[PDB]
Amino acid sequence: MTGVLTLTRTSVGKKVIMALTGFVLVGFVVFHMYGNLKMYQGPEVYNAYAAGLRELGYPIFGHEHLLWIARFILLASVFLHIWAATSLTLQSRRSLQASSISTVRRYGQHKRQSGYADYTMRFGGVLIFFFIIYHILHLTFGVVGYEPGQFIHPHGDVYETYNNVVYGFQNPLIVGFYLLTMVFLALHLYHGVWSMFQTLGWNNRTYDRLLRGLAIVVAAAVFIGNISFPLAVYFGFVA
Amino acid sequence: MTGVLTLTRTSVGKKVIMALTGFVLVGFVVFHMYGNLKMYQGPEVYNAYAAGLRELGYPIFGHEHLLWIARFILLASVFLHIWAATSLTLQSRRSLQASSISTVRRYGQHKRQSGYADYTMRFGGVLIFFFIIYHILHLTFGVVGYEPGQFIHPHGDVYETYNNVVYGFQNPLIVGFYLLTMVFLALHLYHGVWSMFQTLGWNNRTYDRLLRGLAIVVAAAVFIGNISFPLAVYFGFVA
Amino acid sequence: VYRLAQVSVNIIDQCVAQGVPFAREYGGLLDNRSFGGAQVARTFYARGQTGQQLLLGAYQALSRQIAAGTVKMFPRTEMLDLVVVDGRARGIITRDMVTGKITRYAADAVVLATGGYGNVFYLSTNAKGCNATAIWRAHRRGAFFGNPCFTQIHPTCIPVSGEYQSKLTLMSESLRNDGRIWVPKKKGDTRRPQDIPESERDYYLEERYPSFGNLVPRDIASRAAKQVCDEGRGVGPGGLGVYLDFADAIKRLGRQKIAERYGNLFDMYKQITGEDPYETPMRIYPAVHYTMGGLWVDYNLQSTIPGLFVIGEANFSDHGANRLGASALMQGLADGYFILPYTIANFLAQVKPGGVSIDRPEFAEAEAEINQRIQRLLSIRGKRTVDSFHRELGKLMWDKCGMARNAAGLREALQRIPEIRAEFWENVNVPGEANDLNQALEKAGRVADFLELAELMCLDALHREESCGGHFREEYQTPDGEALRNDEQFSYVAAWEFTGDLAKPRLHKEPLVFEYVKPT
Amino acid sequence: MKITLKIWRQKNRNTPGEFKTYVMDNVNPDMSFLEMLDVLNEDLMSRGEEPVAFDHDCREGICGMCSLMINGVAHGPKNAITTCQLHMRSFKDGDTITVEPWRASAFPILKDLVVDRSAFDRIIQAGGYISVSTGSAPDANTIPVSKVAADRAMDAAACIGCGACVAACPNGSAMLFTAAKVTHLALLPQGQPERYQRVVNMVAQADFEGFGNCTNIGECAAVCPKEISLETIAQLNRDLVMAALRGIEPNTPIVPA
Amino acid sequence: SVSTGSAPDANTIPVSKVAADRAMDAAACIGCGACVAACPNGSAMLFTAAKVTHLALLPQGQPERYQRVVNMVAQADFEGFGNCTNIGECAAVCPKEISLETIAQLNRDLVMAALRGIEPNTPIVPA
Ligand SMILES: Cc1cc2nc3c(=O)[nH]c(=O)nc-3n(C[C@H](O)[C@H](O)[C@H](O)COP(=O)(O)OP(=O)(O)OC[C@H]3O[C@@H](n4cnc5c(N)ncnc54)[C@H](O)[C@@H]3O)c2cc1C
Ligand code: HEM
Ligand code: HEM
Ligand code: HEM
Ligand code: HEM
Ligand SMILES: CCCCCCCCCCCCO[C@@H]1O[C@H](CO)[C@@H](O[C@H]2O[C@H](CO)[C@@H](O)[C@H](O)[C@H]2O)[C@H](O)[C@H]1O
Ligand code: SF4
Ligand code: SF4
Ligand code: F3S
Ligand code: F3S
Ligand code: FES
Repeated sequence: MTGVLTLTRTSVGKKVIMALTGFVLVGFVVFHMYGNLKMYQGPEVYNAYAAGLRELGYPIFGHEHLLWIARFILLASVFLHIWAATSLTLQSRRSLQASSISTVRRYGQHKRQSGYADYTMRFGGVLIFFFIIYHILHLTFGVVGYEPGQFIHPHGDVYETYNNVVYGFQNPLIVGFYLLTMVFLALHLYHGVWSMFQTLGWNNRTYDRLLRGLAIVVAAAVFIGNISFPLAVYFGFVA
Repeated sequence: MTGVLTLTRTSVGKKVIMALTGFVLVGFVVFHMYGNLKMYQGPEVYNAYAAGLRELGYPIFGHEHLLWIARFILLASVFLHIWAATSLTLQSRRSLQASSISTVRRYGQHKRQSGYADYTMRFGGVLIFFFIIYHILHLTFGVVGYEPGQFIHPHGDVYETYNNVVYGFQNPLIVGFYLLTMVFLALHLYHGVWSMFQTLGWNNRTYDRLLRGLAIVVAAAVFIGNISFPLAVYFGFVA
Repeated sequence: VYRLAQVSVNIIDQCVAQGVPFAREYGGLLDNRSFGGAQVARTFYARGQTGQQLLLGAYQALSRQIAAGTVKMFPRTEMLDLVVVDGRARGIITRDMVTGKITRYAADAVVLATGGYGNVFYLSTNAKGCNATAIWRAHRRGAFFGNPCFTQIHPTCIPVSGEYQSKLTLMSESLRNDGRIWVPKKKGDTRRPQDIPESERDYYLEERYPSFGNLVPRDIASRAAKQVCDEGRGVGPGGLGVYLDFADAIKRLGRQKIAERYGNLFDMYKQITGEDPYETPMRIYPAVHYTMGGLWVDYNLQSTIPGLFVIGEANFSDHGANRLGASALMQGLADGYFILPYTIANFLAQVKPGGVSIDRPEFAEAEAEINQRIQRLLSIRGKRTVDSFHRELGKLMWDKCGMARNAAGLREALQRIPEIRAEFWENVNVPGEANDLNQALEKAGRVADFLELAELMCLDALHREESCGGHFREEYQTPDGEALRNDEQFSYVAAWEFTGDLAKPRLHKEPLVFEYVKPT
Repeated sequence: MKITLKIWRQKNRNTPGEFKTYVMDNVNPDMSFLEMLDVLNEDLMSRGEEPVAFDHDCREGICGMCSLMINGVAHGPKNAITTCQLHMRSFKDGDTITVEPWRASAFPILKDLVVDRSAFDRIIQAGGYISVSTGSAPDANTIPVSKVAADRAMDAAACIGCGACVAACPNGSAMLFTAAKVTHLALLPQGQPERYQRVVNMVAQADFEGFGNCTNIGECAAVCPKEISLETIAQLNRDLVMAALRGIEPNTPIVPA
Repeated sequence: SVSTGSAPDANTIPVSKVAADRAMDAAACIGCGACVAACPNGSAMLFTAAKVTHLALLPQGQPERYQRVVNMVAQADFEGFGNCTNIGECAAVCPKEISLETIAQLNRDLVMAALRGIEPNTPIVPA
């Protein structure tokens, strides 16, 4: 009747929406890690990349046009992801609340043969939401975790993202929080890359191991790339 | 049960692999001819194009990243082409040795009524392999067919490919070898452009003549451009 | 029989159309196989679970009807009595086994599909919950029992592992094709079965009945196995069972083909027994599988009591004295689909709807009787358990009224039965309360019904002075060992009428006349 | 073989339950777990205590009546078997064995180890069938079915409805059962005309019955007695996506009587 | 793979006239082997393609087409025949004028059979 909106009605439709959003978010995360890998080249290359992010197709497209479209798409995707994850978690909690030996335990001696994704995915998602809020409030705006007169706002057409990065990862608490979030995000990707393919139905006997290996390698690469930066900045390798 | 790897077991799968690889290689050859057509505009335009080939996505992507990806794809495709072509040629040769009247010929006489692709494709392929192994070593590296102090390696972000081209096609033997290779490649394309479409199964009553005409025009354009380059370089039209 | 054979084709078509995954050939059409001795390949099968697929299709149809609201389903409840009003079966009295509530239901017609009564013996291939309460109550109310002594056995079954198990897994009959049934010559041997030399093995069924070719009928082989096990030459942990060796078959044939033909059976045996059949010999012991007897019905599938229809395994139906393989499911589906609707529509059209509610005195009397019986059973609180009485009754029935029946043994069993019934009614112990999930009460009721029914079935076995089908009498056998019929005197169906005395049931004879297939 | 057991005991649906410890000295290694429980119940009856109640009909792993969580893994430590098929030769002398029923909101507890599984019946009633009538069937060999499709449908259809997938899944979801039924009915031509509706209805019924969502953990297929693989879930997901593309609206839920 | 006596009614499955005509065109192969001798590679591609096209254009051949072609193709590779260069002598020499499109059809089927993970069976060893 309504059409696509029918996915809102059932749990499997919510999972499909979550899988599409996870596709988009995984693509964005991989692209962001690849872009942030350029900070090893030097301040000039990193600043040029940051400036050119705002000038995609400058002769054709206007200033900060594609970037704003990407920002809006990411915001909508993350909002849908949060809503679907909260709804499914509440549904599962209600499904397990009635028959449990205790308010904190369901079975007396349950042993899971498979993974513990139910815990890792949820806790990593909550931590990722909090870290995304802190990161947006920390590096893009520069109004937290910064000594006064250290964060340089983008003036005109020049950018000082290299200086902001080098002055950001100085507090040990900040780098520890970043490392913990990166570990949780690594686990989240390691599960979700295969989970989204399974949810959409693009899985068979032949491609299961291939998809699992792709998830493993993507998660490992993302984790290594994301944890290289804070340690390098804190230890003075990048200055 | 492996999946796509089943294509390696049968001859038809090898032909399909060859068709895909030939599609990629034909695209690359057409793009390369179109790019090399710029040398008529002058040394500045040719040098700018050569420099910009490396800086494909410089504002976003890294230096030589896309070029290296294309190089790897081309190398893998050409290796698969060589392997499959050699295997198919050996298998077809083994199918005639048992009953041929002589080691040189099958029948006393045999009036072919449809074409001579069996000789043309194989001989042109081996000549193209030798020409590629010489070309990469001649123009990209400049360590053969060059007087000392003539080839200028790319130093920094400046390229002298126009000078290397104008100093390369000077030996009459080199230009004759290039012309013979281009003739053989013209025949190779004239057959293979339609052959790959037939192999992949995209053919019927309606599209056969259109595919033949497309193959004819593609081969003619490639041949014309790739023989106009070295002849004009040698005759002094481009200096 | 002709009606069943005629409607079998529609049975198969309806089963196929419902989505039953029957075995298919490579071209897309159905596949058929022979049923281990039949001269034609007329059997449609799933891989190993044809009955499961057929029941799943029927249950899917029933669920579709339930969703439409036409059919109301009551799981976890059992019928305890039948209410007859003005000579017509007009209701039932049931007990909800979860809460213990007693409910009265009234309807224009009552249909019984409660299955066979093969669980009267303690050891059988039937399910744990199979019983004969409903059919016995119907017979007590006035229904006639047709040939209760006709029971079918199965040759290959897993023997028991002690005095605690009452379920015997049904092996396929595809085994024993190599013969090789043997028992060690020494009564007690501690050596491994494969360590016994071939010359030291008392290979019975080979030196005895040699003309058949070690492929004797299941009746003779099962009787010989029971005789060997009763003599004290058993091989199982409890002294019950016989050895079926496959070493000679493995050596003669190729292991790959034997595996491809017996893999599921070998895996299930290794899961249950714990021994690989490839190396160690199998242990088998025949057990009772089917009951051809049941309530007598006419051409309209209607019992003696008007308004009461008996279908499925609960009636005598048309299986005679021996049920052919892959026929019980066909008969049940025929009765359910293409037979019962017509007769029930005719009967309902001959009468008018309604007129009877659950406030009638008959319903109250039946409910009071059920409540008093339950209270008495719960208040006996003796010493012996229900399982002990059931095991004693089953052992007595299997020893006397089993595969080999003689006048002296049947008379001894008939004398013994009332003492066992009195001991059960005086010294049984069931715990719990009536209004709870008490399985012991249900088991006690089923045991009481079995005790009542065993006397009648033994009386019927004694009355029939001939050997035919499953019912075998030692005094009327051919010298070869087969069964000898007496068509001049016993060519009829014996229906037993409950006269109120469990030892004096009236006998009615329904003559059988054959016009197309002559006896031979 | 001396065995100590910790059995969950509950008087009724609303009465709270607790674990009870029973030690038995002589246990035959070759006898099954259910026979061991029967022996324990007989001993309790002889002593005078209330026997332990559990579900058991076939003792062959076909009916699906058995439902027991042993040592935290459904249907005992061994896989691809049911509770009735588990024997005592798979355990060790002196081991402690924990017995308890399924735990789910949709599976109310009625006794010590007996649970209600009518939610599966209600799920089946919500379109999980083929709406054909009696007597209207065409000839059996009318519609050809490929052997591969028939084999896959038979593999998916061999579900005993034990409910172990619900009790093993950390979310307590019935995704494996619904996926198996949908895959069985959608791989045959006879189920083609109404598959896209059917799955949606079934899925909605699950969401109405109180089952959780699916996180693709995979614990369900690890303890499934009949080895229903995870491709059924992928098939169900594909069918649901295709139905949503077609604008299929779920019907009203099946309200229990 | 249809056994004798299990056939349904003739008019049960309708077949379009165009499909029937194409199947008849592909099926009219006398098995002379002229395509093998005329082909410079000495390949039996036209014969296999004609058989596959004839058996794949009818509904009765649908349930087992994707396996069938692979098996047939494998058997050809096992028998010693060459590969197909798409030259075209087979059609120009074939007595019954079987078009080259059958080969394309075969190719398509094989590609599809490659996508679904179909593996060829054991080759047919001559007695
Ligand atoms: C291991 C085994 C293998 C078999 N193989 C074959 C074979 O290959 N071919 C063949 O033809 N036959 C075979 N049979 C026999 C066949 O299964 C039965 O004979 C037949 O299915 C019985 O039909 P039914 O309708 O009575 O079903 P049943 O299941 O026997 O009917 C019993 C039903 O009635 C209910 N019920 C019973 N008592 C009560 C009560 N008091 N109150 C309420 N409900 C009650 C039960 O809950 C159940 O739903 C086999 C049997 C077994 C045990
Ligand atoms: C761990 C290493 C990371 C580094 C070094 C890093 C670095 C940066 C920097 C410097 C900015 C500000 C750019 C600017 O102001 O011009 C930024 C913005 C951003 N980062 Fe990150 N980031 C990291 C991880 C992540 C991750 C894991 C995510 C995704 C969850 C993410 C999402 C974003 C977003 C959404 C923005 C805002 C983009 C915009 O406003 O255009 N970052 N990042
Ligand atoms: C860095 C950004 C994120 C990415 C790339 C990401 C990616 C994914 C992917 C690919 C999946 C698998 C979806 C599927 O099974 O089909 C997933 C599942 C999930 N994500 Fe995220 N996620 C991100 C952030 C979050 C956030 C912010 C939350 C919530 C706070 C969250 C909570 C979850 C939950 C709960 C699930 C699983 C729910 C279920 O399976 O039922 N994630 N994620
Ligand atoms: C300039 C690069 C090349 C291009 C663009 C190219 C393109 C093609 C194409 C499109 C085909 C038709 C494939 C089909 O029938 O499906 C083909 C066939 C063939 N090529 Fe190449 N090719 C190239 C280089 C080579 C090389 C280096 C060799 C071997 C030394 C070679 C040997 C062959 C052979 C033997 C065939 C025919 C195989 C058969 O028909 O069974 N080619 N080529
Ligand atoms: C016929 C006239 C041709 C001319 C004048 C020509 C000229 C050149 C030049 C100047 C380069 C160096 C590009 C650079 O350094 O950025 C080059 C590279 C190359 N040419 Fe050619 N070429 C010709 C034909 C061909 C043909 C027919 C092929 C393949 C069939 C080919 C394959 C290549 C490849 C693979 C490279 C390496 C590109 C790279 O490393 O990025 N060329 N050619
Ligand atoms: C990388 C560029 C340089 C390439 C260098 C090597 C070129 C030559 C490679 C070896 C040539 C022979 O290649 C080999 O051919 C045989 C048969 O001919 C193929 O063999 C396979 O296909 C044939 C027919 O298609 C089947 O009959 C056979 O059973 C199967 O194994 C092998 O899969 C391939 O490895
Ligand atoms: S899917 Fe497996 S675990 Fe779930 S009910 Fe069916 S048989 Fe049991
Ligand atoms: S030439 Fe034509 S008719 Fe002869 S075998 Fe080949 S395909 Fe058949
Ligand atoms: S455990 Fe749950 S996540 Fe899926 S595989 Fe089973 S329904
Ligand atoms: S001409 Fe020869 S190469 Fe193949 S397509 Fe025909 S048999
Ligand atoms: S008794 Fe049937 S599965 Fe256990």
